[PDB]
Amino acid sequence: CTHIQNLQQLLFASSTTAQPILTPWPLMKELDEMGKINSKLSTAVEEVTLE
Amino acid sequence: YVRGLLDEWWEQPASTVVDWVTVDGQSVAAWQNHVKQLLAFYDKESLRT
Repeated sequence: CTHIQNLQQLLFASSTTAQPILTPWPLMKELDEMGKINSKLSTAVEEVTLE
Repeated sequence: YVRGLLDEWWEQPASTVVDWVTVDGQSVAAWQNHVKQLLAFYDKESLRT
């Protein structure tokens, strides 16, 4: 009884906002912007070396 | 110190950094006149001599 309601709205917040939020709510900028420079602009890093 | 904000974009998107390696070379184009002299000024003697 407790879980099913919990699983839907509160533990949902404790799941959907847990693995990408609970530890990483300030690490989303360390998740996406990290991929912006070192994964998306990763090939663009060779640009300075290539040119 | 917002002045150097573009300098961080001069790290990974560093097309600008390698772009101006010629303008300082252009800044010494007057010094390159001697480099110009070894070939162009050798044509000066073609009609001088």
